[PDB]
Amino acid sequence: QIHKIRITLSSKNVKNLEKVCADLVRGAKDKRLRVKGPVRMPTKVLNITTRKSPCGEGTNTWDRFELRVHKRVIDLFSSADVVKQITSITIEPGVEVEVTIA
Amino acid sequence: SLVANEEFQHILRVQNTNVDGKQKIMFAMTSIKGIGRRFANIACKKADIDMNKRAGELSAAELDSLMVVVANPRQFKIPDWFLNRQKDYKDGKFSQVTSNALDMKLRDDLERLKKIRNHRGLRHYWGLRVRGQHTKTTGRRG
Amino acid sequence: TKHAIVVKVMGRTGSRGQVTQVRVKFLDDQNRFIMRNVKGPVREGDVLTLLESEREARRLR
Amino acid sequence: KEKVNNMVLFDKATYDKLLSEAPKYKLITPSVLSDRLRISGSLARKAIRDLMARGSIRMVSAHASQQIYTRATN
Amino acid sequence: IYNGKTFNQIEVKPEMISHYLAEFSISYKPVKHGRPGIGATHS
Amino acid sequence: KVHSDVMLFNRWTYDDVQINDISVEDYITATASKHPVYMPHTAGRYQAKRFRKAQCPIVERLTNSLMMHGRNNGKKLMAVRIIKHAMEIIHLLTDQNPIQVIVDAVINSGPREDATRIGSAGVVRRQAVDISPLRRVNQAIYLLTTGARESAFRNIKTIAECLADELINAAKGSSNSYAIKKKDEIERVAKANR
Amino acid sequence: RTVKDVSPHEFVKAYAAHLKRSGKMELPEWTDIVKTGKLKELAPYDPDWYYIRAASMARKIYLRGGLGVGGFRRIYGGNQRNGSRPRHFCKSSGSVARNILQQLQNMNIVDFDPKGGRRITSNGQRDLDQVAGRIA
Amino acid sequence: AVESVQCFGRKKTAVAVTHCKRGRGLIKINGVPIELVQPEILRYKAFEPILLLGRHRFAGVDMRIRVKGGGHTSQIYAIRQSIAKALVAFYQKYVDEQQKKEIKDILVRYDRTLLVADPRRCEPKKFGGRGARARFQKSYR
Amino acid sequence: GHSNIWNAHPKNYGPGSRTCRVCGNPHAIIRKYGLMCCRQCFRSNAKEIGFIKYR
RNA sequence: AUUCCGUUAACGAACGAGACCUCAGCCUGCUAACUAGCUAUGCGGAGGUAUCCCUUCGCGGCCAGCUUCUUAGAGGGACUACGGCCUUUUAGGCCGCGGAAGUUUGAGGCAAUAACAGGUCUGUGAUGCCCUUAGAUGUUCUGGGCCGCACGCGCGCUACACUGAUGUAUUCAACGAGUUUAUAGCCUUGGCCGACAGGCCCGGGUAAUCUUUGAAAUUUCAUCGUGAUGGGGAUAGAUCAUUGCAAUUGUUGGUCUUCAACGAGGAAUUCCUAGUAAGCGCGAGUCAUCAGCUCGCGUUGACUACGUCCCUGCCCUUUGUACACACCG
Ligand SMILES: [K+]
Ligand SMILES: [K+]
Ligand SMILES: [K+]
Ligand SMILES: [K+]
Ligand SMILES: [K+]
Ligand SMILES: [K+]
Ligand SMILES: [K+]
Ligand SMILES: [K+]
Ligand SMILES: [Mg+2]
Ligand SMILES: [Mg+2]
Ligand SMILES: [Mg+2]
Ligand SMILES: [Mg+2]
Ligand SMILES: [Mg+2]
Ligand SMILES: [Mg+2]
Ligand SMILES: [Mg+2]
Ligand SMILES: [Mg+2]
Ligand SMILES: [Mg+2]
Ligand SMILES: [Mg+2]
Ligand SMILES: [Zn+2]
Repeated sequence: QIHKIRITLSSKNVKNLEKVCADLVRGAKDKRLRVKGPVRMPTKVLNITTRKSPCGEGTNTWDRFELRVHKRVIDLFSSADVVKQITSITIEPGVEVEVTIA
Repeated sequence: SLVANEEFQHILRVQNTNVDGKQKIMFAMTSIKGIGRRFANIACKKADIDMNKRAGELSAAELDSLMVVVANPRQFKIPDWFLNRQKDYKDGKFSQVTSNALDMKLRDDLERLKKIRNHRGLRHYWGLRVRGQHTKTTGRRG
Repeated sequence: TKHAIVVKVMGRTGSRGQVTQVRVKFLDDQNRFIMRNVKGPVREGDVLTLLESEREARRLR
Repeated sequence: KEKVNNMVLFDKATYDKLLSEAPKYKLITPSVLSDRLRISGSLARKAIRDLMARGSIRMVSAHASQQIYTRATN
Repeated sequence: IYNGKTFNQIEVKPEMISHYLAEFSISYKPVKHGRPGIGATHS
Repeated sequence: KVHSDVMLFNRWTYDDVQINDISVEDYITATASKHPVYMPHTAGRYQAKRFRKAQCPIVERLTNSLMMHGRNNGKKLMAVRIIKHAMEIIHLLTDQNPIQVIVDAVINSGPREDATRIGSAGVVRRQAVDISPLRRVNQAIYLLTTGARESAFRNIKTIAECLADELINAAKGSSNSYAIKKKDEIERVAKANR
Repeated sequence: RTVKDVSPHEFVKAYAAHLKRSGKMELPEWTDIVKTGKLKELAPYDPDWYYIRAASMARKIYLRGGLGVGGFRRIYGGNQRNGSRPRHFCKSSGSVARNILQQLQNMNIVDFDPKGGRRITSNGQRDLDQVAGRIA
Repeated sequence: AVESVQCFGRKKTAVAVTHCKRGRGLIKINGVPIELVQPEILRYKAFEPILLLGRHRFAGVDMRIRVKGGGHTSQIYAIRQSIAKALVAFYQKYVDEQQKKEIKDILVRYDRTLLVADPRRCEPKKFGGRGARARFQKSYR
Repeated sequence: GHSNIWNAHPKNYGPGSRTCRVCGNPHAIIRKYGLMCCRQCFRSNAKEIGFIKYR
């Protein structure tokens, strides 16, 4: 009744993401479970560069817009019920949780 | 072999075209209209002419072999796609036209286009670009 | 053709500051000092080959 | 100006001149041979190879864009 | 053949096979140049 | 004497090489005591401060100058190969130390006096002025490299041979060197416009 | 002494000579008519270009055992001149690579990799190592 | 217990890692002897840490070098920097600090880049020009 | 108009097959990441969307 | 730096500057990595004396160890700290050891008061007024045009060649982007067919999991040999593929053939001070198909200066004015 539960965390806020990761890690540790991670993937930087002017006049000035996506991976060696109970903890907005097996 | 033989010939004639004897054979055969570097390379390869020799070192017999190779590409297994006259308009055959034959073919195509009042023929007659290039700024000579 | 060693740099000279006015003491005669205009970077302790030492440098501006 | 009339093949006189004086040149390169004997670069390279085969000259250092040859004996 | 303004009249000949009908109905009038106007030079 | 195990290209020695010009001795780095290098490629930062480039090896400066004109910009491996071949040719032709030949060529090429533009408002007036040793070395390198390039352009003679001949003819005041002729012309103009 | 301990150029020449001497290669009839890629302007100068390319490809498979026809096209591609337009990377002919791979497989120098591509066989490793040793 | 160290040299985006352990004194990059490193012209830069110290000091250590990133010159510079740092660390951790200091001093007296990475990096380009500083050609009429 | 004629021209691709989801204009559409917004509208709504200016 | 030290009928303040935030540069220190790696081991292939030993490759160990290499969070680190000189015992400046870093460490983002009849009504279901509103200035369909060529101008791409062209061999990046699964749509690996262009069949990837095992310049060996030449690739003919409902006024892409000016450019004039200029290529935006453009990325990598107000302008003070639409008065 032991499985490698894969938890994927995605957010735009590094502080909230790290806090959620720490809460999950401490919850898993309190149950004497084996925790691997968090594994921090390379940050995804969505970039858009658009001209500031709404027309074609003036010096061509450009606005560099970036949207950063941070992803974390946590692996737990425990059962579906216990991982579900752990993940039931409150999660702040902006953090997406995905729980799967392998 | 480095010493020029008494039979070295400086200037040669091939289809009424002057061929430089000092140039290598591959790049000397290109002086004939309708023959480029690729086709000269293939003609030499098919005629078994050594490529390290000059246009003056070789023999009139080797020149005749080169010319027959040029005139009958199919006989020597030269593919159709390698020829400059593929799927002729009238005869429908594949051949490598060279020298004055190339000019005759070009004139025939231009006159055929002009006769039917084709747009490309009219552009050729007027002396303007025929491949859609802009003419407002470039191609200014008269 | 003599050799002279720069003792101090008076400073930039010319409409655009192209040259540098310096004081140079002759190596052969250590008691003779002359004013020179130098083109290119120069600092104290440099040695210049004066093709002629008769002229006195004056501010170009 | 006047175009250089370099010869792509050796004549007897020029070949003898090469065999005579070329072994006594301090520096031997295709450009030097072309300038002195009035020969093309290809013929100069062939002559250098012939001299090296004969053993009359030695290779100081060889490169694709530069070949340096000198007299075998002083 | 419509050229955008008028139906140019043609008769089909054996030599025009495999061609587009557009090739025989010119959509523009060939340019004949008049004297340059004001602002053509001194730019 | 100072002995250094470092060999330029593992073939040339910095021993027995001495700069024979007190004026430009401090701005030439071609001695066994002044940080000899195995190759004229070191990728150092010499533009950080004034006079810092004087510490760069003279062979390195020649190599850097050889990369002029857009088509050759940044081709330092090719420049180093050209320098190596030119130095080998110099040794073959002259039987001396090629580093010494280069140093003598630079010394004899460096102009000593120039004419500087004076005044303004569309007036053509010049006054004679001296040249600092560092600018003299820079001008020597530039003139030698420019002469080599001009000789090599549109000629069967290779750039290495042109550079070697220029260096040989500059090490001695033969007047056949482009750099020597240019230095003489500059000095003549300065004398005229004193 | 192995391939990694010898200069790639000398090993390529030696292995091309060995392949030509073997006589197991079946050169296609078009080897003397085609360029090595659409980016090229002329056919290869050396008549033994097929054997040289086969040797180079065999060395590449010996070094890495997961290469394919597209990988070899990329490996042997390069800049393509576009006249008055700037140059861009271009792939090389794929038919030549496919035929060379098939011939090498026939000679048993390489075999299909389970994960895709081609892999060097034990016989191929042995032959390449002996050629590298004999280079001296 | 295995006797080894791992030291990395850097140049632009090139990263080289030298694994230096007890051995008979062989030096290989990606399984290839260092004598065959390309380009041939930069072999002097590759061997400089070896020419300065002598092969005798390397006679007792086997070095395996793995390189990634950068270009032909940057990889070689990283190779030499990693070699120098790996030798210094190995002498520090298995050899007398006196000899370690001696080798470090001889290396630094020749070139400081043999042990200190160059911090130069490509400057980001700014809009309004092709390069970081170069701007588009300006026309007034 | 007639069903077979009115709006019968295919609009499977090209600028005429796409419009700004905010203003409906067919010009300067940003299709990256599926925004489907014209450049002006995107510059107006970038802060709400979540695009921040760091450099 | 209206930044400070001070002088002082001024004292206290508020914006701008700085601080700030993002990226890069150092950490063998912390945390954690089977979507990243290293080390040694076990097995197997090859080579060398062929058992044992050495070299190099391929595969497994979620109970082999580890985080140097990769990723990303928290932190540390530089403060001119220290030494010598100059400066008012000040504010500060130059040089120097050490240090990853001593120009504000480098590059950016943000950015005051007051203004322009500068641009935009053709971004907006933003908008007043005016015009039109059914034979429409609304909307849609067909076709054409926006590209039309005696001519002038701006930003650019390709060159004039041997520091080179061509043909082999050789091998080093980074920023990024990718699907409706329908037989299948986006990035495409592998196999087969074909000279190429392209086609067919198994499949992977909604992604540090797959494309990605992921460039050129460059390096090396040969041919060419000063000849508008194997430089240059404009123009043009024939013909074959792909996208698209439609390719003609060539959409684009291949093969052969034709082989123009151009031999370094007048007066004038642009950008640029270090990983910068320049060369080289790559990703994205536009995109059914088209990049010589723009926005970014890395690769090789310089010369010169580190000074001035001569030109062009900017800031402050003094001074003159018959200017205030402000000297284009
Ligand atoms: K025109
Ligand atoms: K030349
Ligand atoms: K309105
Ligand atoms: K719009
Ligand atoms: K001024
Ligand atoms: K001011
Ligand atoms: K007055
Ligand atoms: K007043
Ligand atoms: Mg011809
Ligand atoms: Mg680490
Ligand atoms: Mg207005
Ligand atoms: Mg238009
Ligand atoms: Mg512009
Ligand atoms: Mg790579
Ligand atoms: Mg030509
Ligand atoms: Mg060409
Ligand atoms: Mg200007
Ligand atoms: Mg545009
Ligand atoms: Zn919009």
